[PDB]
Amino acid sequence: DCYHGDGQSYRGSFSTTVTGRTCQSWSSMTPHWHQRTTEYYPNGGLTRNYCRNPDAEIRPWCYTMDPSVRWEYCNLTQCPVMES
Amino acid sequence: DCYHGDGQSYRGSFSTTVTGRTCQSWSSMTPHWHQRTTEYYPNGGLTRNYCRNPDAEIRPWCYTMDPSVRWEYCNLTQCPVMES
Ligand SMILES: O=C(Nc1cccc(C[C@H](C(=O)O)[C@H]2CCNC2)c1)Nc1cccc(C[C@H](C(=O)O)[C@H]2CCNC2)c1
Ligand SMILES: [Mg+2]
Ligand SMILES: [Mg+2]
Repeated sequence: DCYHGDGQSYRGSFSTTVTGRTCQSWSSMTPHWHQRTTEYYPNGGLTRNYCRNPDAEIRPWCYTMDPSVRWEYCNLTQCPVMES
Repeated sequence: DCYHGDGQSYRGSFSTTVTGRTCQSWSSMTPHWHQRTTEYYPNGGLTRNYCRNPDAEIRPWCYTMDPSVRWEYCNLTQCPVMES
C-alpha cells in the first residue's frame, strides 16, 4: 500500500501512524475535536478512520486515538513514480 | 463593562460566558485544544482567561472550562454608541 502525488487521492484502508498509533475516526470528536469531517471536506474521502489528506498536507495523515497525540502522518510512502 | 465595535479592541477583565461558564485561559490547551494563543494572534490581547475577539467573530468570546462546551460568546454587551 502506498499513495500517489501528495496523497489527496489515497482511498485505501491503511489507518495507522508513523509511530504505530491508531487513527481516530473522522466522524468522531473524541479524543480530538476537529473540523475535518466528510461534511466540511466532501471531496476528501473521509470514511471510518482511514488515512486521508483532505486539507492538502504534504502526505496522508489522521487524528490519533492517543489523547496526547492530536495527529500524525500515516505510515504510508509514495508509490513508485513514472520514470522516463 | 462593555465592548466597542465588534469587540476586537476589548481589553477588560470580564471572563465569563453568556451561560455563566468560566473562560479557559488562552495559553492553556485544556480542556480545549486550540490555536488562538498570543503567539498566533499577537494583536489580540490574549492574556489570562479574559474575553477577547482575536479572530473577528461578531463579539467577544472565549473557550470554556466546561469540557462539553468548547467556546461561547461572553456575557458583555456593546457600549452605548455615539449618537448624532
Ligand atoms: O482551524 C482552522 N480555522 C478555523 C476557521 C474557522 C473556525 C475555527 C474554529 C475555532 C475553534 O473552535 O477553535 C473558532 C473559535 C472561535 N473562532 C473560531 C477554525 N484552520 C486551521 C489551519 C491550519 C491548521 C489547522 C489545524 C488542524 C487540526 O489540528 O485540526 C490540522 C490537522 C492537519 N491539517 C491541519 C487548522
Ligand atoms: Mg518516495
Ligand atoms: Mg446594543
